[PDB]
Amino acid sequence: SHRKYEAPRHGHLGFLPRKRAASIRARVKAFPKDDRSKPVALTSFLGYKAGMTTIVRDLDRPGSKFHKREVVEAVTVVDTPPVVVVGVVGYVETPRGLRSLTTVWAEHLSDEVKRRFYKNWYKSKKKAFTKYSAKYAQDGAGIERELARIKKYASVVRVLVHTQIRKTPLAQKKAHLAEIQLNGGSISEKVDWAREHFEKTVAVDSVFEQNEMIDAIAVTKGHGFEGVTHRWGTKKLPRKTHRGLRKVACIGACHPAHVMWSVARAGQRGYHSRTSINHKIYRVGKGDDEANGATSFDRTKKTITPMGGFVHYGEIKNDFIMVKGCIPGNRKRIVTLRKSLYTNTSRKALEEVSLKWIDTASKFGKGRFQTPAEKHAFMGTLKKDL
Amino acid sequence: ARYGATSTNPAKSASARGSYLRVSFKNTRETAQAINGWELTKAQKYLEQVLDHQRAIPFRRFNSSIGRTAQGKEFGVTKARWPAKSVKFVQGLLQNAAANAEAKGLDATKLYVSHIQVNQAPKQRRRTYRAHGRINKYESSPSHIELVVTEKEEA
RNA sequence: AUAUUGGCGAGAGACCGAUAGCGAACAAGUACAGUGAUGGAAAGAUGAAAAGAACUUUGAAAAGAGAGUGAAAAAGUACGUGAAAUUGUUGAAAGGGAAGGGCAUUUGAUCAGACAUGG
RNA sequence: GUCGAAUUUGGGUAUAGGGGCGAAAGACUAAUCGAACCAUCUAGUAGCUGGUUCCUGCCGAAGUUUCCCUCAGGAUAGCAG
RNA sequence: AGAACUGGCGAUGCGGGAUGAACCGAACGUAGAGUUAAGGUGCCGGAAUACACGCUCAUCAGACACCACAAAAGGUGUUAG
RNA sequence: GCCCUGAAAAUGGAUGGCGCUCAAGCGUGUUACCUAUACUCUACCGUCAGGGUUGAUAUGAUGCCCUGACGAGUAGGCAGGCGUGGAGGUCAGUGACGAAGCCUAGACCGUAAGGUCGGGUCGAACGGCCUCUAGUGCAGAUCUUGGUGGUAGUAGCAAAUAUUCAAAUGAGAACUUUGAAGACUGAAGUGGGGAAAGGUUCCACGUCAACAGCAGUUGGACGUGGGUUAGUCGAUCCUAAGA
RNA sequence: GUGAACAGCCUCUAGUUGAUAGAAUAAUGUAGAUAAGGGAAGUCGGCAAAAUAGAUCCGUAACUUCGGGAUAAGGAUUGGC
RNA sequence: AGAACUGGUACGGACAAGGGGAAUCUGACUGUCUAAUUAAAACAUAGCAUUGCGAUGGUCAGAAAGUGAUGUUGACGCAAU
RNA sequence: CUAUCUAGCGAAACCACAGCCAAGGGAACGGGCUUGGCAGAAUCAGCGGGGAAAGAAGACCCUGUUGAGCUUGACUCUAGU
RNA sequence: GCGUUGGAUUGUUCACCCACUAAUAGGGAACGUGAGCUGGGUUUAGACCGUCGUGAGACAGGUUAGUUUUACCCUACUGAU
RNA sequence: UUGGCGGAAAGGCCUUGGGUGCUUGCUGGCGAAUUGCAAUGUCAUUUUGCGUGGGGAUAAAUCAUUUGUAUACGACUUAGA
Ligand SMILES: [Mg+2]
Ligand SMILES: [Mg+2]
Ligand SMILES: [Mg+2]
Ligand SMILES: [Mg+2]
Ligand SMILES: [Mg+2]
Ligand SMILES: [Mg+2]
Ligand SMILES: [Mg+2]
Ligand SMILES: [Mg+2]
Ligand SMILES: [Mg+2]
Ligand SMILES: [Mg+2]
Ligand SMILES: [Mg+2]
Ligand SMILES: [Mg+2]
Ligand SMILES: [Mg+2]
Ligand SMILES: [Mg+2]
Ligand SMILES: [Mg+2]
Ligand SMILES: [Mg+2]
Ligand SMILES: [Mg+2]
Ligand SMILES: [Mg+2]
Ligand SMILES: [Mg+2]
Ligand SMILES: [Mg+2]
Ligand SMILES: [Mg+2]
Ligand SMILES: [Mg+2]
Ligand SMILES: [Mg+2]
Ligand SMILES: [Mg+2]
Ligand SMILES: [Mg+2]
Ligand SMILES: [Mg+2]
Ligand SMILES: [Mg+2]
Ligand SMILES: [Mg+2]
Ligand SMILES: [Mg+2]
Ligand SMILES: [Mg+2]
Ligand SMILES: [Mg+2]
Ligand SMILES: [Mg+2]
Ligand SMILES: [Mg+2]
Ligand SMILES: [Mg+2]
Ligand SMILES: [Mg+2]
Ligand SMILES: [Mg+2]
Ligand SMILES: [Mg+2]
Ligand SMILES: [Mg+2]
Ligand SMILES: [Mg+2]
Ligand SMILES: [Mg+2]
Ligand SMILES: [Mg+2]
Ligand SMILES: [Mg+2]
Ligand SMILES: [Mg+2]
Ligand SMILES: [Mg+2]
Ligand SMILES: [Mg+2]
Ligand SMILES: [Mg+2]
Ligand SMILES: [Mg+2]
Ligand SMILES: [Mg+2]
Ligand SMILES: [Mg+2]
Ligand SMILES: [Mg+2]
Ligand SMILES: [Mg+2]
Ligand SMILES: [Mg+2]
Ligand SMILES: [Mg+2]
Ligand SMILES: [Mg+2]
Ligand SMILES: [Mg+2]
Ligand SMILES: [Mg+2]
Ligand SMILES: [Mg+2]
Ligand SMILES: [Mg+2]
Ligand SMILES: [Mg+2]
Ligand SMILES: [Mg+2]
Ligand SMILES: [Mg+2]
Ligand SMILES: [Mg+2]
Ligand SMILES: [Mg+2]
Ligand SMILES: [Mg+2]
Ligand SMILES: [Mg+2]
Ligand SMILES: [Mg+2]
Ligand SMILES: [Mg+2]
Ligand SMILES: [Mg+2]
Ligand SMILES: [Mg+2]
Ligand SMILES: [Mg+2]
Ligand SMILES: [Mg+2]
Ligand SMILES: [Mg+2]
Ligand SMILES: [Mg+2]
Ligand SMILES: [Mg+2]
Ligand SMILES: [Mg+2]
Ligand SMILES: [Mg+2]
Ligand SMILES: [Mg+2]
Ligand SMILES: [Mg+2]
Ligand SMILES: [Mg+2]
Ligand SMILES: [Mg+2]
Ligand SMILES: [Mg+2]
Ligand SMILES: [Mg+2]
Ligand SMILES: [Mg+2]
Ligand SMILES: [Mg+2]
Ligand SMILES: [Mg+2]
Ligand SMILES: [Mg+2]
Ligand SMILES: [Mg+2]
Ligand SMILES: [Mg+2]
Ligand SMILES: [Mg+2]
Ligand SMILES: [Mg+2]
Ligand SMILES: [Mg+2]
Ligand SMILES: [Mg+2]
Ligand SMILES: [Mg+2]
Ligand SMILES: [Mg+2]
Ligand SMILES: [Mg+2]
Ligand SMILES: [Mg+2]
Ligand SMILES: [Mg+2]
Ligand SMILES: [Mg+2]
Ligand SMILES: [Mg+2]
Ligand SMILES: [Mg+2]
Ligand SMILES: [Mg+2]
Ligand SMILES: [Mg+2]
Ligand SMILES: [Mg+2]
Ligand SMILES: [Mg+2]
Ligand SMILES: [Mg+2]
Ligand SMILES: [Mg+2]
Ligand SMILES: [Mg+2]
Ligand SMILES: [Mg+2]
Ligand SMILES: [Mg+2]
Ligand SMILES: [Mg+2]
Ligand SMILES: [Mg+2]
Ligand SMILES: [Mg+2]
Ligand SMILES: [Mg+2]
Ligand SMILES: [Mg+2]
Ligand SMILES: [Mg+2]
Ligand SMILES: [Mg+2]
Ligand SMILES: [Mg+2]
Ligand SMILES: [Mg+2]
Ligand SMILES: [Mg+2]
Ligand SMILES: [Mg+2]
Repeated sequence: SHRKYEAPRHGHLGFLPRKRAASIRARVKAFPKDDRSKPVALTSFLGYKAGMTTIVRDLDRPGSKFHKREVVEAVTVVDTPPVVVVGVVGYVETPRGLRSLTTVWAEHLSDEVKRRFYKNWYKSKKKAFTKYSAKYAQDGAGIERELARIKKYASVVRVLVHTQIRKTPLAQKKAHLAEIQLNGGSISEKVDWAREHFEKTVAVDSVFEQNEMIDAIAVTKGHGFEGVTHRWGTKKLPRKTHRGLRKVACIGACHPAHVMWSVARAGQRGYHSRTSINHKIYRVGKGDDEANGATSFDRTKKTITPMGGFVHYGEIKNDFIMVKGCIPGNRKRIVTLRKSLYTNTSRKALEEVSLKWIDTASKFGKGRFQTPAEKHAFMGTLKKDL
Repeated sequence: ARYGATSTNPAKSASARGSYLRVSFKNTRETAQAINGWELTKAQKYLEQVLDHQRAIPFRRFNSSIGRTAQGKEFGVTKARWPAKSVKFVQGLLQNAAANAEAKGLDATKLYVSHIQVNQAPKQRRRTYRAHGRINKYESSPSHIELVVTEKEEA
């Protein structure tokens, strides 16, 4: 008989069901609308999130109390070593949807990839793509034939790529394999780009540049079975309530004589797929760079890796994407990073940014110093040393 | 003498019993079917592994609310367990059989368990004291086990 | 001459047949309950006869498996027969949120009624 | 709450069911109390509730009349065999 | 809620009203063949997507007694008068 | 007239549903077609009625035979029958060469209550027909006694700080013994005795089927034995409320 | 031993180490704790919780049956050597 | 009791251990009761008042009695409110 | 410490038959009926919508020519006096 | 489509006042929601007052104190093989 | 066998060159019964097991152990020649 006071519902009904995701690698369910007049290039990228840290920069926002003013900002660094094209897929429009027509694989797939196709690699004969490699024995033919087919019938073209997980700190030897949409020109021009890159490598400075807003697809950290209070933000019952209070008092009226699909119930929290959008690119890391962590203002020779190493992750030997704020998923997990599905003119999205300093202290504790150098200079010579 | 229905050649076979045994009828029932039709050593070797929590027993009837195990897969099942007292009993009867087949002069290497069946024995009755000065039965459900091993036949 | 659900001694029954008949066919006013007056059960049947399974064998044993006794172990001091509910095994079949039922037929299983005519 | 007194308490003794005991709650009087417990009178009475055990064949209703401390019941006439 | 006459339900299945005590049709031994009632005949569904003259177009049409409702008042919609 | 406005309610829905627009809608008319346990003809069962007929003539005279009509049913009435314990009579009835009883998607008879038979199982008695007699038929009564399920290998076996190593014994050891460690009770005790009450629980040996809601080689258990010594400790004597 | 102390805590003599056990640490629980800023806005109601607390010295209101109120309130102090 | 020295200004260091204050209603107080839903403002109480009775008596017990309670009493008493 | 998983041990309540809904009608709030939606083995932890969930033949109310506790110038009596 | 609030007094729904606010709309879902809570009110037994009554007792009068059981089943729902 | 085309599920379509059987375009030589006057008659295509002769290819998943980006148990994610 009408709730006494109004309140909004708890939770969003469009992130249902609140179950555990299938893959740990979240799917890209959409790729940007292809402009087939720009050069061919990947539209997303594979990487492993490493951790977070702090930035400083002036602001460029005319009309803000903080315009031409320093702001500090949290950023997350995802470990993004170049990716390797090992194949191509041909999709055809049908009255039942897109369809994979054929797939053409590269001649030599590394163990990193080969591994993926196995559950007990160590005791397997590693026969993976051995008879497919024979297709290349001929002048071309069987491979040339299927490559000709995609050129004739496919309506969209995706490359297969995979992480070089070995370049990273992770114990996982098995590499992550993903399809990515080619958005350069002609369908012909596409598979060509793809064949030309077989077994070869692609870096992230060829997809994403600075000041770019990107989206970030990923599987959320898991927390197992959760009560309705923390899972839904449901209110906490009075203290006097018999039979506990991290429940909700009314699972439903009498009619419908059925617990309804929309009232909040205990169960899984976490490990959900989220596509998170409009994350702006603050720095694109060069792996070879000894000055990853430095600035045109702070010129000291340091890399992105914090002192002590990224906690629970390790060190950043490689190219990396620095994104503003945060990203779904936790450290070590794979993250597809994807170009925007639209052309944002947020002003907040057109702002060119230039960092002034990058916090490089330890995260494993209340870090005081940025470089081992600086610790020394400040504390002086210790009982060890010399 | 007088087992259940048997479709075996009594001369290529030896049998074994055990009656009024204090072991969960349901529980042991379940382990009985677990070897029902097995080659004697396969069964023995596997029953032994069950004690080791290396393999399990599929619980297929008497099984509501049993926990799930990874070791059920083998038999296409999610609820399995490891009823030690049931294996331990069943074993000793698998032992008798084998001892008797030999005594009968049968080829150990041909032996397989052609019949195995547990019935309910007469209940054993203990008392439990319930709240508000009440009383309730606390009962043991004994079993009757019986089995038979047989030379497999050669074409 | 009359009375007699008590005592003794007897002759009977269109009575009952072990949830019946007295509460008790039995170590029954017993076992057990209650401070106490009181309350008060369950419980009969191996076989003609123990001939109650010598002996061998697996077992720590209880027992099992042979053997043996017996007219019978489809009688093993759990014991005549041994129903039902309920249960294991074997065999047959069916099963997209009950099952079961009615008329009809397919299909499978099963079962019949027929018999006497010259060689 | 109270804790050196209208104190707590063992045993012995006394009070017995329309009776006791009650610094009074109809409290307590053997898990029983606005009348204990036990047997008998007792198969207490019930216009009220529940059940009421085999087949088939034929016929087949009334809820209306009169009277009743009559109104969830009877008598009475009708309907029925 | 309460009377009058009659027919029903109750006590009674069958066919129709999707459904349903009470409407409509029709009351019943076991059956075959025919014909019908009330009601139906695009498909569910047995039976003319039959014949004939009009009417109606609804950004809320309408579609069958009991029956599962609609009224005053209005319309330069359209029809006949 | 039809159509439009007037026309607002709570799960998502109802010309029965689908769907239908010169209708598959509304008004009217013409034919054909579908179909009830009803109507028409016929077989069969029964009930009721009318008639014929043991005249000497084999087997029912409450019978045989011919003819017509009818058949719903609660509560209730009557009738004809089925089944059970025991009784009189009779088949000189069945039976250890197998009575009765039980089991059997085997057979036959009856509209039915039921009857009959095969196979199996069993082991000492039992039928039919005329009559007699009743402690004479179950689905129910929160019926009685007993037996059994689903629930379910489920609820549970979470108060009292806490266990560990090794040896020994044993078929067998988380749980028994000895050793070591770690700890508790902390003298308002988890210490040492008693009163009520119990009654052998004490002690030794043997010992594990049941019992100790895991276990057991351990026990306050099971079997077998042993044990309680007074002039001085009590009773006993005394008197108390009372009896 | 600490201490006002037969309190609490720790120990000696004596006695137990007996209350099914193993593996994990989801939810929700039962029992124990803690929370930035605000400080009863929660609620029938400060329910629950929190805060105070020994001792020495100073200090101490209305009223009063002159006995009390009163540890009123409010303060300072406290180890070791 | 006093003084000096000393420390991350701590020191009844665990344990132990009153929150306070201003009012209204209400029973004076300590005490009592609904064992197992009520601990209260209810019952009690000291205090106050009233009533009966000089023993051949008052109140009470018993079926009855050569019976019994108060009474080992006697109004500064016993009994009843 | 639980719940949870494992060895051992192992109950109880309750049960016409059962277990997905929407509308309809219906004893006027169906799991079953009618018309639709639909509909795929076997399952584990949670849950408190629904099984008008279960738990004592409704304690309220009314009826019964059914009680009992209690009161009184109701009726009829009685120990006593 | 989306929001519709913080509080003082009251058991309250209601009422009313303060205050904020874009606005502080009205209603349903067994007068939604007690094996979800709470238990303040009402409405068992204790108790005080007022009115009524000779009284036991009564009050649609005021007041105070008064035990809130079970899910492990099926379905639903949430998660999980 | 020569060319081509078909990707909506193309798994099919057209086209070139001979080879081979049939040819009812036409003209001849034979056959059929008795399956007795209908019953009873052309065998289609699914799977699945076995048999031969030829061509061919010569792995993995689970249990267990391990990681902790995961977790109540299953499951998830790693790792091990
Ligand atoms: Mg409400
Ligand atoms: Mg609202
Ligand atoms: Mg969603
Ligand atoms: Mg939570
Ligand atoms: Mg949050
Ligand atoms: Mg509570
Ligand atoms: Mg809840
Ligand atoms: Mg809540
Ligand atoms: Mg981030
Ligand atoms: Mg940190
Ligand atoms: Mg047996
Ligand atoms: Mg089951
Ligand atoms: Mg379950
Ligand atoms: Mg459970
Ligand atoms: Mg108990
Ligand atoms: Mg008790
Ligand atoms: Mg008897
Ligand atoms: Mg008896
Ligand atoms: Mg006998
Ligand atoms: Mg017997
Ligand atoms: Mg025999
Ligand atoms: Mg016998
Ligand atoms: Mg014997
Ligand atoms: Mg027997
Ligand atoms: Mg009395
Ligand atoms: Mg009272
Ligand atoms: Mg009692
Ligand atoms: Mg009592
Ligand atoms: Mg009687
Ligand atoms: Mg008639
Ligand atoms: Mg009349
Ligand atoms: Mg009169
Ligand atoms: Mg009645
Ligand atoms: Mg009618
Ligand atoms: Mg009636
Ligand atoms: Mg009718
Ligand atoms: Mg209708
Ligand atoms: Mg339809
Ligand atoms: Mg048709
Ligand atoms: Mg048409
Ligand atoms: Mg009309
Ligand atoms: Mg008009
Ligand atoms: Mg409305
Ligand atoms: Mg609706
Ligand atoms: Mg009309
Ligand atoms: Mg028409
Ligand atoms: Mg017409
Ligand atoms: Mg007919
Ligand atoms: Mg009739
Ligand atoms: Mg008879
Ligand atoms: Mg008879
Ligand atoms: Mg008799
Ligand atoms: Mg005769
Ligand atoms: Mg016989
Ligand atoms: Mg005999
Ligand atoms: Mg007779
Ligand atoms: Mg009898
Ligand atoms: Mg009788
Ligand atoms: Mg019965
Ligand atoms: Mg019954
Ligand atoms: Mg009946
Ligand atoms: Mg068990
Ligand atoms: Mg459990
Ligand atoms: Mg418990
Ligand atoms: Mg232990
Ligand atoms: Mg200690
Ligand atoms: Mg002490
Ligand atoms: Mg001993
Ligand atoms: Mg035990
Ligand atoms: Mg034992
Ligand atoms: Mg002796
Ligand atoms: Mg002396
Ligand atoms: Mg002392
Ligand atoms: Mg302690
Ligand atoms: Mg001791
Ligand atoms: Mg315990
Ligand atoms: Mg705080
Ligand atoms: Mg403050
Ligand atoms: Mg409030
Ligand atoms: Mg409030
Ligand atoms: Mg407030
Ligand atoms: Mg408090
Ligand atoms: Mg604090
Ligand atoms: Mg000092
Ligand atoms: Mg007081
Ligand atoms: Mg005092
Ligand atoms: Mg009380
Ligand atoms: Mg008190
Ligand atoms: Mg278990
Ligand atoms: Mg409908
Ligand atoms: Mg209906
Ligand atoms: Mg209705
Ligand atoms: Mg309704
Ligand atoms: Mg429904
Ligand atoms: Mg129902
Ligand atoms: Mg029907
Ligand atoms: Mg499962
Ligand atoms: Mg849950
Ligand atoms: Mg519920
Ligand atoms: Mg229930
Ligand atoms: Mg009643
Ligand atoms: Mg009357
Ligand atoms: Mg009266
Ligand atoms: Mg009374
Ligand atoms: Mg008077
Ligand atoms: Mg407000
Ligand atoms: Mg506001
Ligand atoms: Mg309403
Ligand atoms: Mg309500
Ligand atoms: Mg509820
Ligand atoms: Mg409740
Ligand atoms: Mg209350
Ligand atoms: Mg009251
Ligand atoms: Mg109150
Ligand atoms: Mg209170
Ligand atoms: Mg629950
Ligand atoms: Mg589910
Ligand atoms: Mg197709
Ligand atoms: Mg023919
Ligand atoms: Mg983790």
